[PDB]
Amino acid sequence: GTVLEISRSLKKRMQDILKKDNANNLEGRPATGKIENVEEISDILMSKALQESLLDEGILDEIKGWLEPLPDKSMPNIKIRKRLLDVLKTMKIHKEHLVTSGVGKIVYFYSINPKESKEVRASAKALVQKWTNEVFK
Amino acid sequence: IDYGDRDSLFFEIFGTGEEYRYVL
Repeated sequence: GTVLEISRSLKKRMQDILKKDNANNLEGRPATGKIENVEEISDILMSKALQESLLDEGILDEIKGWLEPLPDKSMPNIKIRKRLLDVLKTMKIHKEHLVTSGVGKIVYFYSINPKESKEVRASAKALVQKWTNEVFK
Repeated sequence: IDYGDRDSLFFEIFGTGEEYRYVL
């Protein structure tokens, strides 16, 4: 029904933007899709009514992708890093969501990355500490 | 608590910090 159609549409939108930015990074063309769309998409990802459908449809995979390094090893613009970590903090994420998505692995990297801003590192650390609770029930 | 088993679940989730080391 409608809530699944909405969530699947948003998932595809995030996938398409990621693929295009990654292709453009390899090609040497501007890779501005994430930055141009992050505010809008992040607002939708915050919807409490959409949340469970989004998690059920594997949206953590696309969030992880958007936080991951570009093909040339560079990181996404810090505005993306900050806003997506803010999104993740708001979601009721449980063990099964984390195991299937692996989003913990990129957030873990943010928490230890020496190049990262102190603020983003601290945000990631807090998110790792929150999700560590899912290990202990 | 069996901490060995908790650690194994911790690794399923967070891996071992190696995943993106290539970046540095």
